[PDB]
Amino acid sequence: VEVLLGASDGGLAFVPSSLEVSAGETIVFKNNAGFPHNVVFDEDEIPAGVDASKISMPEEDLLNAPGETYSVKLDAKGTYKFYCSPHQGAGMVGQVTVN
Amino acid sequence: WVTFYWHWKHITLWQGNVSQFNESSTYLMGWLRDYLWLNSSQLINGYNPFGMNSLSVWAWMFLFGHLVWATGFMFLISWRGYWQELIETLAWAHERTPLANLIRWRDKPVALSIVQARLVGLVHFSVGYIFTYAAFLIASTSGKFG
Amino acid sequence: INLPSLFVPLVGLLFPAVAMASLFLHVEKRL
Amino acid sequence: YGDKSVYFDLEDLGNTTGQWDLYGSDAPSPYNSLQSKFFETFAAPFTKRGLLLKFLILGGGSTLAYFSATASGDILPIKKGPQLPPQLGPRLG
Amino acid sequence: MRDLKTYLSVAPVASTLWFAALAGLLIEINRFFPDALTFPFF
Amino acid sequence: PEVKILVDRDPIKTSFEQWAKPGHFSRTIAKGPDTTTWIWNLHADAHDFDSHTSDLEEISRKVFSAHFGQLSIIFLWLSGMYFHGARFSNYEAWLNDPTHIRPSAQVVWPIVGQEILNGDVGGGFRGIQITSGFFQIWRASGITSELQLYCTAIGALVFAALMLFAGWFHYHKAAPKLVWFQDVESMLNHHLAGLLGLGSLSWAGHQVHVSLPINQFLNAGVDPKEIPLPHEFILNRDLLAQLYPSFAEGATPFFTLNWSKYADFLTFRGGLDPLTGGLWLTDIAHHHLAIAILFLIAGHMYRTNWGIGHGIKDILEAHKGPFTGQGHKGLYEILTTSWHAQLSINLAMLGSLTIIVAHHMYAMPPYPYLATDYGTQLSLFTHHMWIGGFLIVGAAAHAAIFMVRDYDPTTRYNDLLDRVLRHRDAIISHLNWVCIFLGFHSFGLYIHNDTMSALGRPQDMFSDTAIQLQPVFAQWIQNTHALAPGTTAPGATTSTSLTWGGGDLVSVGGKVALLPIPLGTADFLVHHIHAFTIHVTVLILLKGVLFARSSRLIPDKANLGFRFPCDGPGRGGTCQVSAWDHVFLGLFWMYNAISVVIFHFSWKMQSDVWGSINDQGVVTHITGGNFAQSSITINGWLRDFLWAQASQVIQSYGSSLSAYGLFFLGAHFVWAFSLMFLFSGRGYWQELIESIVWAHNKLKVAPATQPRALSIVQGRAVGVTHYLLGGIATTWAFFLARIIAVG
Amino acid sequence: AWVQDPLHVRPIAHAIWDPHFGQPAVEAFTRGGALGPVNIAYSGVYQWWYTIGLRTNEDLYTGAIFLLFLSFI
Amino acid sequence: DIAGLTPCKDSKQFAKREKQSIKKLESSLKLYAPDSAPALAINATIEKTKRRFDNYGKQGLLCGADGLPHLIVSGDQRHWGEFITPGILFLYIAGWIGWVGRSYLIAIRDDKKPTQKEIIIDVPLATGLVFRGFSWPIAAYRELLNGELVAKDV
Ligand code: CLA
Ligand code: CLA
Ligand code: CLA
Ligand code: CLA
Ligand code: CLA
Ligand SMILES: CC1=C(C/C=C(\C)CCC[C@H](C)CCC[C@H](C)CCCC(C)C)C(=O)c2ccccc2C1=O
Ligand code: SF4
Ligand SMILES: [Cu+2]
Repeated sequence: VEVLLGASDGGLAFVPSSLEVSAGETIVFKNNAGFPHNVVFDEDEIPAGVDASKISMPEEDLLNAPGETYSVKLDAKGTYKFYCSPHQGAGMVGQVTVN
Repeated sequence: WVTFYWHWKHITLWQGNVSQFNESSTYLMGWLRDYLWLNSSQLINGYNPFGMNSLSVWAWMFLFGHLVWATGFMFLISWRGYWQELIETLAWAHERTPLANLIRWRDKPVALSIVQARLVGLVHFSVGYIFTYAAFLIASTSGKFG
Repeated sequence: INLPSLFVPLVGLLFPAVAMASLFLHVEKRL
Repeated sequence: YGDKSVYFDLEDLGNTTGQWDLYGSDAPSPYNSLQSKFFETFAAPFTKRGLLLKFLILGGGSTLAYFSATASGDILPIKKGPQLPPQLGPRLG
Repeated sequence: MRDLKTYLSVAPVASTLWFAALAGLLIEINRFFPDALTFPFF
Repeated sequence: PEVKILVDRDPIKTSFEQWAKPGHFSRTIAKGPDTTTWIWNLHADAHDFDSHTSDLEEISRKVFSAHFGQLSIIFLWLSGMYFHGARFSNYEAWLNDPTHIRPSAQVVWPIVGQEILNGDVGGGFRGIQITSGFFQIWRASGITSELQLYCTAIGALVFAALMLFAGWFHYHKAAPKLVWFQDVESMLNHHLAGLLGLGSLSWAGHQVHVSLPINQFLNAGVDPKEIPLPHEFILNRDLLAQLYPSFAEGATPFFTLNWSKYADFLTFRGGLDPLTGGLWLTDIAHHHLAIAILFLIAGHMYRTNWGIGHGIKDILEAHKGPFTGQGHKGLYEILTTSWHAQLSINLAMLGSLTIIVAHHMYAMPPYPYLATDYGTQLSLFTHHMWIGGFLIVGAAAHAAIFMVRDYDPTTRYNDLLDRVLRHRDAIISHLNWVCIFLGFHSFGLYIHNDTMSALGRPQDMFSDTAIQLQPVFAQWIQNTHALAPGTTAPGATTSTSLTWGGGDLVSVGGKVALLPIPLGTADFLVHHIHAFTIHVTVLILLKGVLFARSSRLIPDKANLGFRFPCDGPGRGGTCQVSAWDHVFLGLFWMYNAISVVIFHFSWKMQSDVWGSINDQGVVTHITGGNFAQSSITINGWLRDFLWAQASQVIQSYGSSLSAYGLFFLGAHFVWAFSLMFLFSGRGYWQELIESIVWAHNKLKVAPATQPRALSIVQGRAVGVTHYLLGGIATTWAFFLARIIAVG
Repeated sequence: AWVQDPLHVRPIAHAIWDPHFGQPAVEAFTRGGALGPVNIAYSGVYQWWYTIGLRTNEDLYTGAIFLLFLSFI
Repeated sequence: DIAGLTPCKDSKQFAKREKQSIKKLESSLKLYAPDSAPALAINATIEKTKRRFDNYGKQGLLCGADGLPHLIVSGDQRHWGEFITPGILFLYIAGWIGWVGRSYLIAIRDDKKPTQKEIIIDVPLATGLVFRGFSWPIAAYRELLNGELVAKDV
């Protein structure tokens, strides 16, 4: 399921912020506007297992260029809350659930 | 400084995120990144190669205030003598050219006075200051409306 | 008939033109 | 002035101060009388300072007012008006 | 020797030696008691 | 008439008497300090030899000895480099896997938690990554172990000591006489042949024997420690014969003029090495051989002692035409009696040369694994650009100094200089017009694009998709360059550089080394901006030089000197009328121009050149080619360049790049601090210091040396120094953090 | 319109009539339920006038006329 | 506690920050060899961090909602170690410096050329003078009482 990092108006938000996806699918975080954008998975309030580095980006990496995607396969029952380390203070916090 | 403090505190309170200000206010990099750089995305995106929105007028003013202020640095750094000599050579050139020496100035051109130059530089500095900050504040608060 | 259409040029082009001409004449000549 | 190396004399101050015209023609009119007799007759009413100034100012003003108050839609998008529904603000609107 | 002493006490040289000594002293104090934010002895 | 060695014995006896007396050179300074201003003066005129005395011989001796001292300093700096590379570096680990390990040759002791700066650079090493590009130089030279680096460091230390001793000995024991310094024919002959030509021949000889066989072994995949030592390749010649068969005959092709047989290692290929991403070493060796021949020939031009040769006076005085009277007659006497004239000419030439060096060095990378080391490329380009700009501004400074001080038509009269001084008004007026015209059309187009974009009229913009301003001439020239090999230059296989065209992208280790650079409307606009800035700074400097002696405002400006605050508030105000103030303004404009140039280089490289190659050959550029469409407006430069790329530096806190963020903020601070000096005057500060001094007098703690406020000229100098430091340092931190995090 | 729902409508300062505007600019600047490009007031006059008692456009017109008379006086 | 803060020893965000810092430091350690110089340095840094956090908890600092220590300077006797006794120490040292410098200035003020002894420090005299700053608190007090600290006639 594709979600764009940052709004067209330069807003620092995900497009849609809340993703309700089915298992067997992988999210692609494509860059839109306001990049460099980073997607980091919480590590907390996260189901059972799932190690953080598997779905996180290094807390010191950033996607560049207008059209760059980050690929995460997920596939684990529960909900995952993700956020953007640089713009987490501007409300760039999202959430993906797999039911 | 007063208005930076007020605006950052209130923009973080209006988001229910007073913590963020509490963490990032203690050091100056927090002010530079979490306030100026962070709250300045929609404003600078007011218009871009993919179109414009209602904030473009501010994005333009934001740049306008940056220009005025910068040209203020001119009158504040460069002083009179250089400009006086430049104007002297300009007067020579105008008086020595065909078809335009038929037109004659009536008040002898001169460089701005020292006090006048200081005043003009200060006026540019202040106008640019005010315009750029007003653009930033209105665009960032109105961009989120919260 | 659109009142703004008549006035915006009137105050932005005609008025500054006439005012600048008149003030240049006043400031720039011996009395 | 100009006797040998002298470049100054009170008798002729104009020459001394270089008050010449580098390119003045001092030649008769290159136009034949007939053309001038037309131009000076049809362009006569525009050679008064106050009259020309007042006429130019008011005529240009009226021309601008007429051309701006009666502009067609393909001219100025400002007065053609919006053609799309309006969007809502983040919470206002 | 005497002139060497004289030049060795001139403002710049004396200041640099004094500040090098002060920097070394502070560096060693921090090394022995690093991360000190309060005075706990009394 | 003859060229010979002339010296004087024991002119100054080494001692410590003058060390104890601050400012022996100036009598009033020698007397002692009355006020704090004295102190500043003592430094402001430390190296102004021509003002402490008037004898040319003493000035020349001091200049020669100071040259020796500076050469010693440079040698010490190089020895430090080599030692740090030898001991505190991961050079061998990087040598084993270049693309894998990030070069580093500096570690920090763990004292106050600063050990965070010892980042993970790879190769089992923790340190500070270096962008000086020394590792590439050492690899290109054939250095494989740290023993060689240690030996080079020790040798450089010894040569620094030798330079220092030479300076002492030549100033205090054997000081050359004036006729020795004034012998320019032999000096030119030796420098052209003895220094440049012979040095290039020596370096070519090294490359043939050490660089070529060692780099061939390294590129063949042999582990660095298993390679034969560089000296073995000289003892046993079959070692070289294996790599290049033509070494078998040995020199006989060179003496029978069968030079074609040397085509094995002396080639004219061009382009880049697909394995290392640098120039073919067999091309560089041939380069240096040809350069050696050319310079050894050119250094045989001027007559010294055996009749054959050229008299520089004859060449100069033989040139003159109807438009310049007797031009070039008298210039020889001007250039052999004034040091400032020579200094200005040489400074201008060296600045231009450094700029050209930057351009050519990022055009075709000459060192292996340098093209894909993006941080090194960016840092080298920016560094050389700044050095060249500063040297060019110094050229104007010293031309004005000469004009004020050493220019004298009564004894040393020159015709061309007289004519220039006689139509300076026309020169400056036309230059002013050109500056205005360029400023309106270069920057005005940017403002037009910005306004159109803000008004929602992209069809009216000056862009590649609306109104195109295509640089047809540059496109044609680079197209002619692309077609050059095989057509107009048959002996070359690949074009001079891969920026010309022809496709043939070159990549190394999954990273793009180089590929054709396209020129469009944005390139046209930025190039015209460059022209505008260069012309304005030239206007400032040239106006400072030409009007240094007199003008229609102050007809006796020379009598005031090269450096002085003003001539009072008369005539409406005569602030900053001196030539020094013109240099002071030229510094600001040079900063502006160079900042724009480096910004253009960085953004263009990131957008259209640097990037990552993939399996299918799809190049993903660091910035996805947004320069062509975003650089045509000021808002794009503020958003897609500054805002977007500042994220790397501002986030650096908590990591090994935190020092870059600290320097970013500190440079901002120092720059803003400079405005304190640039905007105020010394009268207010003196009045405030009066109250401070009174407060001190109230407690019997007032200094005996009265504390005066800084002089006007010193205020200007401090302001410009702080401005330049802050701006250049913030750009330095920004570039380094951005390219190290993203590169 | 603002007095009907003060919290969910942006107050308008004055209309824009700029012949330099492009079509997308005209589209983007028409807000607040107006028929053309307008400016959203931030001086806070709407809230102030609402609190003191002004409700209709007639009251504003009367105030404007009274103040013109006052300036003339 | 004071100002709504809680002691760092029993605070939770303080412990969370401590754990996160150690986790970040350890993340780098696992990359290198177990007993190499970089590994030893990283281990030393981790031990230093643990000791620092334990000491901060030990001294009884106050931690806010951010989980960082906060300094109370109102004068509460439970926190004199945060600003008041360091403040007294600074005042002592700074008065030492100022008194020594003033003594030097007064001593050299009687020569025909006092400026000579100001750009070239007369170290012999300075070494004798520097030790007066041990007792400057008394010298300055009696200097004020005796009425010659402040230059009269001014
Ligand atoms: C100082 C108060 C003020 C201000 C800041 C403005 C500002 C504006 N008016 Mg406006 N106007 C005002 C008072 C004011 N008006 C008054 C009292 C009236 C009569 C009720 C009008 C009637 C009016 C009309 C009919 C129109 C505007 C329009 C406009 C806008 C476009 C420019 C223009 O047409 O010029 C102003 C045009 C006038 C006819 C103004 C004449 C009235 C006053 C008395 C003139 C003052 C001149 C005086 C010598 C200088 C005042 C002192 C100082 C401010 C210099 C602009 C934003 C146009 C618009 O709608 O924008 C799209 C438009 O068509 N105004
Ligand atoms: C090694 C012993 C020695 C001694 C005892 C002297 C003694 C003397 N020299 Mg001499 N000299 C020496 C070595 C020595 N020199 C060497 C090795 C050189 C070659 C560079 C020179 C070249 C030289 C010149 C050209 C001149 C003298 C002069 C003099 C006399 C004037 C005062 C003086 O020295 O300047 C002051 C003493 C200093 C220590 C000044 C500092 C200079 C060094 C090089 C600065 C180091 C640069 C540093 C790295 C910059 C970076 C800054 C950074 C650290 C922040 C004095 C009697 C002058 C003279 O005789 O006047 C007529 C004169 O013009 N010397
Ligand atoms: C083969 C002949 C030769 C060579 C190689 C040089 C080389 C050099 N000269 Mg020189 N010169 C020469 C002949 C030569 N000169 C003659 C014949 C004259 C008289 C007309 C001069 C007069 C002269 C002056 C006035 C000056 C120089 C300077 C310089 C240096 C310029 C800066 C530089 O590029 O550093 C390059 C650095 C290196 C190449 C490192 C190695 C340096 C080696 C050891 C130099 C040894 C060459 C020397 C001539 C040997 C003779 C001395 C012998 C008794 C031991 C450079 C090292 C300038 C200077 O002082 O230097 C700062 C300078 O001011 N020269
Ligand atoms: C080989 C190059 C070269 C040489 C040999 C000279 C030589 C000379 N210059 Mg010159 N100059 C040069 C290049 C050169 N210049 C360049 C490139 C510029 C453009 C910037 C200038 C601009 C210039 C001016 C405007 C003037 C001179 C002057 C002079 C003369 C006296 C300089 C002096 O001692 O004052 C004292 C020197 C100092 C006080 C040192 C300044 C220290 C700098 C500002 C600090 C650098 C900061 C550092 C890089 C980074 C921060 C470190 C810090 C934080 C620790 C002297 C003969 C002066 C003169 O009167 O000519 C006769 C003078 O007015 N020069
Ligand atoms: C943003 C700051 C700023 C700006 C805009 C300028 C602009 C300019 N400087 Mg400058 N300068 C500055 C900062 C600035 N400076 C500072 C801080 C210093 C201190 C070191 C200097 C020191 C300095 C010196 C020493 C000199 C200049 C010179 C110049 C002029 C060069 C001529 C030119 O470019 O032609 C055209 C002008 C421009 C491109 C500027 C923008 C013009 C816009 C695009 C046109 C808009 C027109 C618009 C339709 C107007 C309608 C509005 C209406 C309501 C009136 C130019 C006007 C040189 C000069 O005077 O030339 C001979 C000169 O010698 N400057
Ligand atoms: C540029 C400059 C000049 C030269 C400035 C000149 C010659 C002014 C030329 C400006 C022309 C007249 C156009 C300006 C356009 C203005 C926007 C018009 C304002 C007029 C009224 C609306 C007030 C100085 O004389 C000077 C003197 C002392 C210190 C610094 C400086 C200085 O920086
Ligand atoms: S302000 Fe300063 S520089 Fe200008 S005339 Fe007065 S004293 Fe001279
Ligand atoms: Cu983001």
